Amino acid sequence: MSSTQDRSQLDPEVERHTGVDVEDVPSAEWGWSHMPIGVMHIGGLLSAAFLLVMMRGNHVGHVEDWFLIGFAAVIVALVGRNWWLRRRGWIR
Amino acid sequence: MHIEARLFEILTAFFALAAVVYAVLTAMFATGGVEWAGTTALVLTTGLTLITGTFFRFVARRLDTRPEDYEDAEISDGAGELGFFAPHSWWPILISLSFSTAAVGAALWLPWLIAAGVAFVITSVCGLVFEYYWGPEKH
Amino acid sequence: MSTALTHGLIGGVPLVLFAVLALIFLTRKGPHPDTYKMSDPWTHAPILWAAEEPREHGHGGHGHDSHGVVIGGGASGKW
Amino acid sequence: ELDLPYGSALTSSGRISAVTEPGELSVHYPFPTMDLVVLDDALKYGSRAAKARFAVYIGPLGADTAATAREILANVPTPENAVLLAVSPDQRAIEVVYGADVKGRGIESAAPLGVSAAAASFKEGNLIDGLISAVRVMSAGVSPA
Amino acid sequence: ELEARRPFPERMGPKGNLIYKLITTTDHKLIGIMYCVVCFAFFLVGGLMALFMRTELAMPGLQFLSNEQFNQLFTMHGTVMLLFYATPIVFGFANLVLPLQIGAPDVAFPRLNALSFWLFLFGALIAIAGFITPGGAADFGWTAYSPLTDAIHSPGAGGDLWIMGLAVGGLGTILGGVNMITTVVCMRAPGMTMFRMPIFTWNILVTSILVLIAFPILTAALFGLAADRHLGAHIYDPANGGVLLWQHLFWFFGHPEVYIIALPFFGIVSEIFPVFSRKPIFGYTTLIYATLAIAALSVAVWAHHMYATGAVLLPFFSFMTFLIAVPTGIKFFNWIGTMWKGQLTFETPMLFSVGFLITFLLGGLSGVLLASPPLDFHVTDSYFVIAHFHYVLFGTIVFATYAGIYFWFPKMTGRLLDERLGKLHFWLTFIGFHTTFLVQHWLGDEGMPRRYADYLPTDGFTTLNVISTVGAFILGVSMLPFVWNVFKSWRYGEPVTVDDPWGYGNSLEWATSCPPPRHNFTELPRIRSERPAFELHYPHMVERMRAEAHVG
Amino acid sequence: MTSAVGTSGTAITSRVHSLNRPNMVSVGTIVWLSSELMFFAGLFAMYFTARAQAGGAWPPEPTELNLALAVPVTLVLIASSFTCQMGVFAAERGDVFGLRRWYVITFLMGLFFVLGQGYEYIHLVEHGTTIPGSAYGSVFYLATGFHGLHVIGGLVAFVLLLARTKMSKFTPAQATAAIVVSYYWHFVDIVWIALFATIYFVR
Amino acid sequence: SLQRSDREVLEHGVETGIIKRLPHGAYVELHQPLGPVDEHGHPIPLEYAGAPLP
Ligand code: HEA
Ligand code: HEA
Ligand SMILES: CCCCCCCC/C=C\CCCCCCCC(=O)OC[C@H](COP(=O)(O)OCCN)OC(=O)CCCCCCCCCCCCCCC
Ligand SMILES: CCCCCCCC/C=C\CCCCCCCC(=O)OC[C@H](COP(=O)(O)OCCN)OC(=O)CCCCCCCCCCCCCCC
Repeated sequence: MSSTQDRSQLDPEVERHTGVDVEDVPSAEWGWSHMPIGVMHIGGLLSAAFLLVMMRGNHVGHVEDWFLIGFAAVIVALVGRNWWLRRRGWIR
Repeated sequence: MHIEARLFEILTAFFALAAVVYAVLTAMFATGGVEWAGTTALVLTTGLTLITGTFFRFVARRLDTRPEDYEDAEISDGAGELGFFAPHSWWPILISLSFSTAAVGAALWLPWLIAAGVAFVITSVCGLVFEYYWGPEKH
Repeated sequence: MSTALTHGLIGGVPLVLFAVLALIFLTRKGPHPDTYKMSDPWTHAPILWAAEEPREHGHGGHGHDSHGVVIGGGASGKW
Repeated sequence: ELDLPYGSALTSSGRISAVTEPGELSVHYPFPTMDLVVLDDALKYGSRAAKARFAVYIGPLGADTAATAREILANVPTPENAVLLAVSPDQRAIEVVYGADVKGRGIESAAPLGVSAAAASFKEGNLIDGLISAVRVMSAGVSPA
Repeated sequence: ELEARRPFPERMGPKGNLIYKLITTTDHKLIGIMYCVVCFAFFLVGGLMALFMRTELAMPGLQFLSNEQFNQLFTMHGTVMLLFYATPIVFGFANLVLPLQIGAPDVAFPRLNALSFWLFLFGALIAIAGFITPGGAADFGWTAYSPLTDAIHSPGAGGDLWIMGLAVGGLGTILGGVNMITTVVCMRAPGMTMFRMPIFTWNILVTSILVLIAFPILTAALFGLAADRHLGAHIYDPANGGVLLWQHLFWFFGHPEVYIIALPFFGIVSEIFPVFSRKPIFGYTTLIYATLAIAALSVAVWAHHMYATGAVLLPFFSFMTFLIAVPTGIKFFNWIGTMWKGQLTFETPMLFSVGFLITFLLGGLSGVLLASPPLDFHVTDSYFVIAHFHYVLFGTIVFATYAGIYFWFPKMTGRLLDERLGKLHFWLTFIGFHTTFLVQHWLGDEGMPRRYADYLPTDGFTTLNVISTVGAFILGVSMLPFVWNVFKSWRYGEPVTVDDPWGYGNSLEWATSCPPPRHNFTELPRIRSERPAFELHYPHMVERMRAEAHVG
Repeated sequence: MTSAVGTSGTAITSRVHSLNRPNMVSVGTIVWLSSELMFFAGLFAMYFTARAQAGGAWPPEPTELNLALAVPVTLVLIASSFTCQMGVFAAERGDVFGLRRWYVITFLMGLFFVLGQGYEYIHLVEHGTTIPGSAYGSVFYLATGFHGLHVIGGLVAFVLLLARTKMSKFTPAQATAAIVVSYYWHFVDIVWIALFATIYFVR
Repeated sequence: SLQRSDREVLEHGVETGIIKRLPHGAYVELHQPLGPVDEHGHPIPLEYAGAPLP
């Protein structure tokens, strides 16, 4: 009971018509709520590329290169799964 | 609440019997007399069940038959305002993290980390305990 | 004893058995009904599917009432 | 009044507690789960832009298909802003029904488009793909309120 | 006359609907699901360690594992699979179904049970963190005997991390046991008298009593060991009774620990059998009495693991071991009677239940052979014991846990697991398990004890070790079908829109919507027997339920 | 918002109507105390097995137990137990103030017990006996110091519950919290009675 | 997820102790609405206004 409902009038400014929708992000119109999927996929691929090229260096062991290969592989697998699902329409 | 108490009474009886027989058969017929490890463990698990069963028996004597203890009890008999059941709370995970910090400080002998973990544990237990009592901020 | 032989055994016998059992089981008709052929008559009971897409304002059924179907158009087709 | 033929009992409140034998399923819909999921996507987020509850009725709608389509639309939770596509493959008959809320939003023009897409798909020999195509076409036709 | 339902339910759910709940969730069902998922992840980790050990053991030489690496492997594998997969997943199943089975809205102390889950998870993480240390995890076996565990022997930080991680996990388990005893004692349906609640809740209550009896001893022993390591506290100095002190304390813990690992899944199987047999659990009162006797005797026969120490009252513990073997036989015959003369349908849950019966029977034969000190002397601390306890465990917490998952997955998901995948998974698991662990009886009978990284080519047990490796990799592949089934059936998979996806259910968790409502119930039936849901769904049967009951 | 959806006078009430049904907080704390009894059982087993293995003089020559500082601390712990019980007696009523007074004096006496135990530890270590020093020293220090950690946890519970009583209206839920804290303190003093009898009297 | 927590608080209201309904065994959280209550028990859902919710 000890509270009063708030009325917030904030200036809005893209119009949010395209991108994310309030059903997915309930505060879509209250601030930045959408990162394009393309930038996320490109960043994941670049992270995998960095991990792979990081095998290039002044280290004699190979456990390190194996961990780098595994992490790059899992990153690329996640990116591929997301991209394939979105291409097919989030199926399987 | 007779059955609950009676269960622990039966467990107490068995554990007392086991402790007594182990002590008697280990004080004699053993290479070093009473083991003092199994015997004490049996005695104090008898005490465990004794504490629980004594509390349950006191409660059962003090308590009139609940529907939960009553056969032929209709569901509507148990209807009513059940007590408070702590809703969503993030203090348990913080308590766990603080205890993990203290635990690593114990394992890795880092007295500073042990002290920090103890402080975190106290703070998080305070948060958990006071979560549903912290009055509104008065400004 | 014959490192190559037993390594191949431990690597293959699991895989071979897995493939055999997958053929045995995964190649069996499932409990899901077979797809309804267009030629065959519609035997299933009437189906109505809805989106649950738009917000319903209140959740509680009470106070929703039955104002009207208020039909706003129509269309038809014969395949 | 009668519960399911076996193993379903009316509980204290309105809700019915039903059961099935261990082997069989419950939904029993005669379509692959993948195509049911695709149609669900078409109805759920393939329609959010429409902001009009989209419904599909595969059952048989006999007699005057229009009136029974109206009656079926009455079964939709929000028939006023709702677009229902009811197809009877026994009668080879499609119908589409809307309410007073979806008026002037492009629903009328998308009516023949959705019906034509469904009919083309059905004659090509696939009910579900026709349903999904009609839902997509009508949803894209209806601008949000 | 027809309802507007969706073509297919939500698969994944709207974005960001789970993370904050997992962090903050107080509901017992979601916490039980997290228990199941995390415990299965730890099972995968421990099984990977097992496959490493087995690949090394297929060869007389040290192909890729150093002696201490292999020792850390079996140590952390045993500890992960006992204290970090099984003792948590018993409480995972508890949180999952026990509040439902007694007609309760939630657990007694929901914040306490969430704390128990998190304490467990982070204790497991810190215990596993021994591997990342340069020295590695704990070298000393799961048992962690005294003089080998002091600072002088095994001075590594992995040992200390193991000690404290087991301590934290034990605190979590103690909190869970307190919570479950309080829930069963206090929270219970208006008609659910103590003697008509399901066998699973009886088993969980007795298991929690055993948890409180045992785990505090583990905490005391581990804290004493930590004091010995970090302070030179002479607690377990062999010149004191230190070695036998630790033996007695740790086994007084662990033996009740194996029985808390077993009893909950005995309860799961006791729930499985009646529903797929279409008849009541045979000798319900007999099952509860057998569970009570099992716990009572387990608390006091701890020292049959110390037959070869030459320092225990062997006749006393052998007699108690036989006395506790008898109640397990009573329970086994109750299960068989429950299966007896019913319209048996072998879906994946009861396939796993029957597999439990088959494997656990041989495990118990091995146990009764081991109970005799004269026999244990030869077969002690050997691969015969490995085969014994792997049969009993893998039967009681892998086959039984798989049965429980395949049983309550619909009641916790609203979706049915694929049955054909269940068939494939069960048969792969059965074949692989029997191939990997059957030969180990002969392997350990002929001289080859446990905890050997390698063995001489001139020695025997080489073909049998590679047979065991074929079996272990059969199990490894067998795990893939189940993981795929769960992953593709949580979000996809045959929706179940009604209670009792496994018809002819009972035990009152099938009186509520198949995805149980928050607070588990919108309606409670007339609780009048041990099978409220069976009576509700089949009212006509109620009279029969009372007519033939006494005939036996 | 008109009056309330749940007609409860406090955001938190007793987890059960204790008049007719068991109070889950009390049951849970009793169960947990019974488990901590087994923890102290492990400690006692350590001490006793060490006792069996001494050459007839269980307190080594360097160690000599000081009853002068040992009897007063056990007496003060018994007094703190009694004052905690009167604090409970106040708690069952609406008198949050009496509960606070009794629990404050109980906290002061428990703190005095802790300081006395620390002083006795300082005297003991200064006169030889020490955890790395000897088996008796180590078992004695382990047992008594784990009990001291339990006492310090009880002091933490006392202060936390007094703060909780400050921050909200005294309700049957806070009365239950006070009762369970009293149960814990009674368990602590009982295990101390046992530890003092075994360490100092029985020896 | 925090946004969804706020939205569900607005839709349903704060949470409290549990009650077993009289006729049947229904368990309900006994929420507490923050705004006007509909003719029946459930309240009109409040619209998020960018401020913290209780
Ligand atoms: C779930 C786990 C679990 C379960 C249920 C059991 C159950 C039993 N265990 Fe188990 N045991 C372990 C886990 C388990 N154990 C582990 C993990 C070890 C590790 C040791 C180590 O590494 O240190 C171990 C070790 C272990 C040993 C030590 C061997 C050695 O190290 O030398 C012994 C006996 O010596 C034993 C005996 C028993 C007995 C008699 C039972 C019985 O309770 C159950 C089986 C017996 C039955 C009798 C059931 C069948 C009954 C019938 C068919 C009825 C009719 C038959 C007759 C009347 C004979 N166990
Ligand atoms: C629950 C308990 C449990 C379970 C299930 C198992 C399962 C298995 N155990 Fe067991 N084991 C013990 C408990 C258990 N064990 C104990 C307590 C000891 C004694 C410890 C000691 O003495 O210290 C022991 C000891 C032990 C030894 C003795 C080692 C030695 O002393 O030298 C061996 C040897 O092969 C072994 C093998 C196996 C195998 C092959 C399995 C198989 O059933 C395992 C199946 C494995 C899988 C299904 C993994 C496949 C999964 C993947 C490939 C995916 C991996 C992915 C990720 C990790 C992300 N175990
Ligand atoms: C599932 C896989 C399971 C695989 C399990 C296999 C583990 C076996 C590893 C070690 C066993 C003990 C041996 C210890 C000795 C090391 C072996 C060796 O001797 O090989 C030569 C170099 C040193 O040679 P050098 O003197 O420095 O000079 C050389 C001159 N040019 O080490 C190496 O190659 C290191 C190779 C070791 C294998 C890789 C292990 C890391 C794999 C990580 C996977 C994680 C994936 C992450 C996913 C996100
Ligand atoms: C787990 C803890 C770690 C492992 C378990 C330890 C349990 C111990 C419990 C209580 C004992 C405390 C009493 C302390 C006072 C006893 C007096 C004594 O022991 O003698 C002085 C010696 C020097 O002896 P000296 O070199 O020979 O020099 C002779 C000078 N002439 O100090 C010492 O080592 C004693 C210091 C011990 C400090 C322990 C701190 C405990 C707090 C831990 C917090 C919780 C962690 C959570 C983990 C999950």
